[PDB]
Amino acid sequence: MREIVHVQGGQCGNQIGAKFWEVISDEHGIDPTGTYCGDSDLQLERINVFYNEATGGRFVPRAILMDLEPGTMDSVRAGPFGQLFRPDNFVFGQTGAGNNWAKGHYTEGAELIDSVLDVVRKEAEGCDCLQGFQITHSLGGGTGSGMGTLLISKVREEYPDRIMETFSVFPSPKVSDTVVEPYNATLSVHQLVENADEVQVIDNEALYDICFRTLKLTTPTYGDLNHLVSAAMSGVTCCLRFPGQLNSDLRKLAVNLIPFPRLHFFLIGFAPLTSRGSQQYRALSVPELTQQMFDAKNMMCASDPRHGRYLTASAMFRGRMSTKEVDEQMLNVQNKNSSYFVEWIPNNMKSSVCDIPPKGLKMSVTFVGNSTAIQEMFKRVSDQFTAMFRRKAFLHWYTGEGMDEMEFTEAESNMNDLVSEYQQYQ
Amino acid sequence: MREVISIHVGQAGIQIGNACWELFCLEHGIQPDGQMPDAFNTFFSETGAGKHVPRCVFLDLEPTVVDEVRTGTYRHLFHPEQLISGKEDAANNFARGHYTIGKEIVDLSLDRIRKLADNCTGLQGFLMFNAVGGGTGSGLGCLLLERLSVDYGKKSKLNFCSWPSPQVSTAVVEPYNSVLSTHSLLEHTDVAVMLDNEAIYDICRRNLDIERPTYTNLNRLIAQVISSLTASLRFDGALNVDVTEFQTNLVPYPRIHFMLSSYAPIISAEKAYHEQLSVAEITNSAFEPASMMAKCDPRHGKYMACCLMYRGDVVPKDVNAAVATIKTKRTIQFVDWCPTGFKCGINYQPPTVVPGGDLAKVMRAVCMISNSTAIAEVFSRMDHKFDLMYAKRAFVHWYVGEGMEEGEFSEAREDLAALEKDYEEVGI
Amino acid sequence: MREVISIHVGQAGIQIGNACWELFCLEHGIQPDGQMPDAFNTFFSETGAGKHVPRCVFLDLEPTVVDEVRTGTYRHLFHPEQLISGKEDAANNFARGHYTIGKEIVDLSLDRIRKLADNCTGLQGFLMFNAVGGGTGSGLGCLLLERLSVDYGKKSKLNFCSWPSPQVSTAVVEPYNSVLSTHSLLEHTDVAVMLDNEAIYDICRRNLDIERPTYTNLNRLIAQVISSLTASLRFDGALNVDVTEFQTNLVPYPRIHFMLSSYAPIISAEKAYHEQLSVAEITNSAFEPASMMAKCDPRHGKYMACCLMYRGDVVPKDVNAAVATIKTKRTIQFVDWCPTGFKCGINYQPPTVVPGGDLAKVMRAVCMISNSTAIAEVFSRMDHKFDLMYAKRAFVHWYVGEGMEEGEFSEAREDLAALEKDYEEVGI
Amino acid sequence: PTLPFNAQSCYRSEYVAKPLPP
Amino acid sequence: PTLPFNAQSCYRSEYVAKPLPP
Amino acid sequence: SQPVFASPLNVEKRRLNEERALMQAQKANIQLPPNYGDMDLILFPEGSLKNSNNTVIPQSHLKGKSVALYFADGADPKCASLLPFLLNYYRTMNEGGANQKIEIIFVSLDRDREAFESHRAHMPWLSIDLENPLTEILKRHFRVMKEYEVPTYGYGSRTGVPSVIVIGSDGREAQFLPICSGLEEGDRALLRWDWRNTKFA
Amino acid sequence: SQPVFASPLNVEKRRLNEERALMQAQKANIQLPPNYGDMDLILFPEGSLKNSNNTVIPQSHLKGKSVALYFADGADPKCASLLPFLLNYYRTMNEGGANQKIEIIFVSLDRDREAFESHRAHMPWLSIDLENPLTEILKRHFRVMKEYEVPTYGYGSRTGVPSVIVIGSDGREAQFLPICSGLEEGDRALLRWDWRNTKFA
Repeated sequence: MREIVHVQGGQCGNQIGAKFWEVISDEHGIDPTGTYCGDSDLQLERINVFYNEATGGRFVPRAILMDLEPGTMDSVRAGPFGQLFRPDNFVFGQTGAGNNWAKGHYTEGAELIDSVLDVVRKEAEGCDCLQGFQITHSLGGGTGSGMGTLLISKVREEYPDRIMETFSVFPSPKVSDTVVEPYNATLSVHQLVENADEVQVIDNEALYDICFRTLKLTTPTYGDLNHLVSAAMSGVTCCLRFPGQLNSDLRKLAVNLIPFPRLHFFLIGFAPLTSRGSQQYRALSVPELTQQMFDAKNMMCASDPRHGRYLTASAMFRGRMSTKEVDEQMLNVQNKNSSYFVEWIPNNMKSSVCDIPPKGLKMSVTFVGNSTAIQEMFKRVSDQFTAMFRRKAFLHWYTGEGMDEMEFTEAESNMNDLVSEYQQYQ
Repeated sequence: MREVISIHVGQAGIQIGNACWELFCLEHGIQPDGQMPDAFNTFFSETGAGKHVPRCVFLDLEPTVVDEVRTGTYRHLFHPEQLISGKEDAANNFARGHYTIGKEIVDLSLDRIRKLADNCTGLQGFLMFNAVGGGTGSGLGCLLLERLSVDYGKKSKLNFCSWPSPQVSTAVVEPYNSVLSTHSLLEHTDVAVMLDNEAIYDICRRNLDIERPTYTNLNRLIAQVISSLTASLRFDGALNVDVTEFQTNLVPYPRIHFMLSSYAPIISAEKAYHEQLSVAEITNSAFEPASMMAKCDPRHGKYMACCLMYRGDVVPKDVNAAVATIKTKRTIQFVDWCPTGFKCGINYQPPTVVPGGDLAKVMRAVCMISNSTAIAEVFSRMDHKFDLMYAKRAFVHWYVGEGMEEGEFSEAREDLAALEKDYEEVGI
Repeated sequence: MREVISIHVGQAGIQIGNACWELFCLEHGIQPDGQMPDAFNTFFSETGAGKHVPRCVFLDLEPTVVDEVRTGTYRHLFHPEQLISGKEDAANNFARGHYTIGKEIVDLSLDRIRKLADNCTGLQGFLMFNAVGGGTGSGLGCLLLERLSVDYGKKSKLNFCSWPSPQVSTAVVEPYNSVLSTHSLLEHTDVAVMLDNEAIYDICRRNLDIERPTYTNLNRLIAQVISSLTASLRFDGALNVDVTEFQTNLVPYPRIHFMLSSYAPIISAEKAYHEQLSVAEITNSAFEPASMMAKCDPRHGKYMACCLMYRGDVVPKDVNAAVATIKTKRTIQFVDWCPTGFKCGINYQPPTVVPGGDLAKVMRAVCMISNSTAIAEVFSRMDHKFDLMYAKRAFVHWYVGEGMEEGEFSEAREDLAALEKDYEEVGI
Repeated sequence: PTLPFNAQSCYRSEYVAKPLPP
Repeated sequence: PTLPFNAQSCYRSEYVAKPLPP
Repeated sequence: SQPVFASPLNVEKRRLNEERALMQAQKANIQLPPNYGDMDLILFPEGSLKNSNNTVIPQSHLKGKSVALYFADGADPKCASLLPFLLNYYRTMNEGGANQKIEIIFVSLDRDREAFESHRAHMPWLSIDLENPLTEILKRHFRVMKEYEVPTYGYGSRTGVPSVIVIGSDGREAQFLPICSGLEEGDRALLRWDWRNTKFA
Repeated sequence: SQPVFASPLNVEKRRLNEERALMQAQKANIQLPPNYGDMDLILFPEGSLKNSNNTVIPQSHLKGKSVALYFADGADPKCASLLPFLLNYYRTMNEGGANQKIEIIFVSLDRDREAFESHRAHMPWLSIDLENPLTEILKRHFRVMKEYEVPTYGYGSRTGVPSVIVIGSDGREAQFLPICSGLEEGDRALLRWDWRNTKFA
């Protein structure tokens, strides 16, 4: 039927893809061994989308783990549910790009990406007719942002008409790991604007904000953060894997979201999110749940949507629910929040109703919005990049290994125009 | 002998047809397998030992909607190749369902249609179900009707359209989908009936006191409407009418074939206890503008022609009085050059009920199919919505680069503009 | 009494014939041993008190396919001398099966067939079964038919040849084996029914929904073609036509005697549930171009003769109506000079289901043997694949260095080119 | 740890075998 | 070290004595 | 085979009725197994029901009335909230009338006899004793349970506690009043009761 | 003599029929040894079959209904992955019908009593007890094994776990459904169920 091949690039990608196969396997009912348990037809009817059968009854994911370092990919293997992946899919690297984009792209990645393209072509080409790919990576790192996006360049060329959904984590606004963030981010984006079919933006700062301010978790680690990205990233593909009264695939999402080919950068949100104390006191219904959906407090990007205007946005509802309230509530936002919505697109919003909720919640909403408040980070990391680039700081960890002077100014010009394009329809 | 072929295209087509065929099987009293323990022959084909197979095809490019038919309760009701599916969805794109993923399905679809329709010559017509706003409901809706027009030129093609609402849409490309649909719908269909979702939303709120209608409750109501439309063909009646005489008595000009619907009474067990349901009473609620099932208020239009379907214990004398009341009354407006504004219709068998459903048992119901000049608003509205979008070319790249040429939008624009001069000039 | 002899030379013939001999055994009620607990006399010779033996001679140079019959469960059906084995394979070499390892086994088989023919007069003909692509089936077939033509000149014989497909071919030297065989399968055979494996592969996908069919599922469904073909001389019929009246009807001119085949319906246990299989519908599926068993699309050729074999509960006044609709249809195109385009036949008792098989119980069936100019492209195709490899003498030395002379090849290709020109000539 | 699945599709919840009108 | 043989011939698994028609 | 196949009442009905068809045939033109329509079921045994005075009433007493099962739990807040409106509806339909229209059977989901007795003491309608098997058979029949300790046979829970279901003579599901279900009409689902068209026969 | 000559069920059948033959001859021009067609056998003894209630049902009940043995193992990946199809198929075939048409008798390859109970609790259809000899009799009769861990008399494995076998009255194999076999159309092989001709008689 329709299939997705998963690729995880980098430390952030591997550890954000490892929880993804934990949230998806529990959802379908697969033991860490790989055995089905729980006698419901519903569960396994659409399992082609992420598993290949092994004619002894076991399911293996269509995951390709790519890295230049032996270390963190073994941590995926040795954990619980780490034995689910096929070991051939694991393409190691030996020497490792040390948080260098030019090493990750030009030099170090090159000898190995031909091997990744062998394993990724074997999975993709194999099945009946392919539907797309999904890639999880970091735009701060070296292998996550270097060879994560070289994959994107090459796989698009091989399969032009098939979709390619990337989940990238951006450089944090305030405080920064990995002092060469803007070098990694600006070089990554300038050919991610022209090679990724849909890009979804996550910030760790908004994730700490939510894990502290709304969930009121005492100590958020990457374990709790990645659970939140995993719940939202399972949400976009509710429709593929479960029946629905009003179904909506990834390409139906894409048509309804992007008005212009330039801009495919999205802001993800999840609801409901209550603490363990406050779980039993909060009413769970459609009108409450669309309200939490359109909060700046709840958005996984730490950029204020109220500064700008939602172009077109989408809400993927999950659960037992009436389409009348899924209709009339979305009328109610455009009539109440008259200011936060662009005015030359009547009925900006998109709805979908997916009939199988995440386990143990009656109802859940994921939100994917395309907004001109994303220009706040595009201008912010442009300023961080243009501050360093003028005085040539850390340049020669990219100039040494064959990335010359011109592609940095090309990246700046091909990103500063992105800010101004968004301002044109402000 | 005489039959009719049902076609369901798209998601909305398949689900509406699910409620239609569930209602049809109960009404002729056949089990989900297909065996009862020539009246029903107009929809079912005899096949061996008292066994009956429906005359329908389910066309969608989404497998996740047609496969529950192949694995549900109704597995063996339908013949397996009646249910046809693709691999990949149209993805809310008219250009997908017309050009790219179009030719794969429609060659298989014609063969099933031709094999079903070449059994007993003199069949009444086709019934086509679709959502206008959808991708494949709009895309394949064009291409299927083109093939049927060139092949059976002789043929009556009813089209039931789930038209998008004014204010609730749940997509962004539907100003594109609806304007491009109605170009194809104009030259290729024979009678088109418009159904709005928020019409059935607010009829369900006031008449049924459901504040949570899902798509099931909407689809049961559409099925009750179309069960009463074809009631005359299936059972005996005092004055019955088939689908051929709709053309002569509803469509005064080639292009004006857009119809409204209203069913009365739509009442529950709380209400049927306290209404009497006289012929005068239910025909009043039928002509009520809010009980119209299209969200297009007929007060600012002129009823060009009007068709009534009485269904139940209805005597001819009560019909004549009820209609004469309506003509005399001056709140509604009949056009000056149509003095015989009506076509009455009586059928004997009462509207059947789905057990554990939302309606109650009712002695007599009316289904009214109207042609009015009020339709000027429902097309001008989407004329405007398309103009904001196409002002500087939003979501155009989804179509242009994906197999259709820039100019089909402008060509379909003029056809929608020509329709506005047509509705405007008629009501003078 | 009246009787027909079957020969299976080569593996392909044997496996097909191996599937023949449960079907003939089940129809007459004989057992693996050969005793029941005047109709079956045409295939079974009386052997004292109630034992019967088939009139089939098995001939293969390989022991490994025929000794497995002697040790098999049907050990006692055949006469022990009736299964003849050699020592060494022909190994895909027409020269081997015809010139060297030919003579060591042919006159043993001719002595066997002579002791089988001379029991009764009123011999009908021969049912030889062979492979075109093979070495045995091409070579040893030619060597067999040379002897039979010399002594029994004016007795009919008909062959079943498993002609190579364009794509699916399972061997490399089969275009060599084809032109060489078809040179001598012109002047030694009266009816040459061409079967193709990828055609039956298409039918197994769309009718049975078998994605993975083996040789034995093909051979079961080939044996149904044989059983329906011959049942008129064996079973009581309403209007029956035998082997001696085929050659007059179907073969217009001396050399044009290659006929296609098709069968209808081909329906599993899922589907006979849902269709009635009336005479009008089963004869339409017979003429459907994807149901032909050659992969030779009859759109690009004009028909000249068809032989419909109705078998089951079939009345003659339904056949006449069903045939008439086919005549009127303009895309199945008949040649100008043949008004008697159809020769039909009806038999009473339906085809038998092999229990636990793939095919289901059907109250009626149609076997269709068609003669058409469509097969010009089949011969033009093999003429093309021959000309690439012969252009610079690939694999020539296998045939040359073994008994034939380089000049045999070019003489055979003038023969196949002459066959091609004959079909173009008769088409106009 | 996994728990059992507590959700039913629209289609089965609406279209249950209801006892037939004659 | 001899593991057993658990594969079936085409002939033997299929051309079994079929039930007889009347 | 209503409303489900794999339920204890259906297996027990098929057993009795199909063996009665065998008895008939063995004594004897009879089709086997019998039609589900032809199957006849005795729902409530002689001592399964009792009114407010703990006096047993037979199954035959319920005829010409609209009976509904009420699956309830003691400590459930939603049961505690639903119960007063059900009581209001009970008086307002049974009291102002010349005819007894509706009747409610009470089926427990409590954990012990003491909890069952304390909860049932609030109720004026009929009830089934907890230790009786029939509560277990009825729960698995109507697919009403609180948590997934009950093996569902590849189906789901139709609903949870509380649930009011108007029932028929043969054990069929007449209509399902949506308290906390797909329609979610809490405390107003009571108005959907068609006591004319749902008679226990 | 169907499917195999050398099976425990067949050899016991042959022994009983020739006891009957010799004794009838001795009591009073009669065919020795008896024909296979004239041999008779009751297949399931008086108390080998139990339903979901663990209530024993006699052999005579299964007539008119297409019955299928289900050879299965709890721990097996493929049995776990096949069970939902079969459940769904059971539902959708014998719910919506004039009559009950299909029935499944479950025979088990689990490791022990407790494993068998845990796997039999998911079964709504019938099951043979694990410690019954009749289980092993049917194993050897229909020639199934996971790998060669029982002596076959010159044959091979007909198939392995999982398997379904539509059967007839005399212990004959009606049809094989190809799940783990040559045809390999598992979970779609269930569609190939011919329930007209394979009536239990």
